[PDB]
Amino acid sequence: GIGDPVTCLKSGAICHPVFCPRRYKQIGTCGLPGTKCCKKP
Repeated sequence: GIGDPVTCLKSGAICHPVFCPRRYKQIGTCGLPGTKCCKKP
C-alpha cells in the first residue's frame, strides 16, 4: 500500500530520483526504476 511505484501516484506523490526536496517525504517510486516518490508526510 501507500509507498510503491504505482500506488505512489494513487497518493499523488511526486516523482524524484535519488531523493526528494521540500518537507515532503514518502519513500516510494515512479516506475520500474528505483525512483524516489515523495508525498505529504
